[PDB]
Amino acid sequence: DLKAFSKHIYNAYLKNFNMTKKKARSILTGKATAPFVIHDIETLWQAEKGLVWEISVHVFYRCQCTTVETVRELTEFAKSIPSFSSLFLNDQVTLLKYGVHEAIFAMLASIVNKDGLLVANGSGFVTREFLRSLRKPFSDIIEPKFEFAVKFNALELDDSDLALFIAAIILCGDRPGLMNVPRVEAIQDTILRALEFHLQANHPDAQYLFPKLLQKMADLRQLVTEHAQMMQRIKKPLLQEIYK
Ligand SMILES: O=C(O)COc1ccc(Sc2cc(C#CCN3CCOCC3)nc(C#Cc3ccc(C(F)(F)F)cc3)c2)c2c1CCC2
Repeated sequence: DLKAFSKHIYNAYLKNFNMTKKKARSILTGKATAPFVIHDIETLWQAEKGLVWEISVHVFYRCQCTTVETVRELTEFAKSIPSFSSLFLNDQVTLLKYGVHEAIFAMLASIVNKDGLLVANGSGFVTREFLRSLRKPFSDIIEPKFEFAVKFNALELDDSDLALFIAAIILCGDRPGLMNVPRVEAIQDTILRALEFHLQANHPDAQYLFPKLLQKMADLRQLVTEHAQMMQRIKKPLLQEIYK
């Protein structure tokens, strides 16, 4: 039942995202190739030009590129939950369009540690203090994501926890302009029932983790709100996914 539902969604995750958290930690701690460090202008330039052969404006462009693949991954992850696919086009568009941002940040925690973040599907590691050395308000906008992720990562979540968690962020009954509110509220309810089951089996002694995770969702929301607001003060394939 609920053990098997957790597992079904764990599969669509593994099948739809290339950088699992396991893969991430594997590289950061170096199992068996070591990421190219970017700590300054020289190394950033090498990572763009070649290792052998404005600056605020380039780090930020690179943050936006990542997103293109991430959204594609989410849309598929999403569409691979059968309940999601049984929803009407208008509902599916609304759910991805409001969810993706929270999810994109929830997942970012996977590739982030105290010292920096993995880049170029795993082959580069840009350092936190290089990122802090950028002019405002560009560094104003990257820091609150590092702060969220370090907090987030302290919760010891693993891919199978994350899979449900992302399912919960997308399938969310509060999104503005949903047509079938009660249907979305029912599915989440299930995704939530099972998240809770999962956590209390897979984190037997972390006893306030679920209500902690719920706070993280509220927290993520606020983090997007502010991200939208900060971006304002700065620049001043298939049918459905071409829409989100
Ligand atoms: O355009 C905007 O919205 C503003 O810029 C952003 C746009 C998007 C983001 S999120 C993000 C996500 C991800 C990711 C990922 C991978 N995952 C998806 C699959 O599962 C595992 C995790 N990476 C980044 C980034 C970055 C980055 C930062 C710096 C550089 C540099 F090294 F300078 F070139 C290169 C890349 C940002 C962020 C920012 C600033 C803060 C974080």
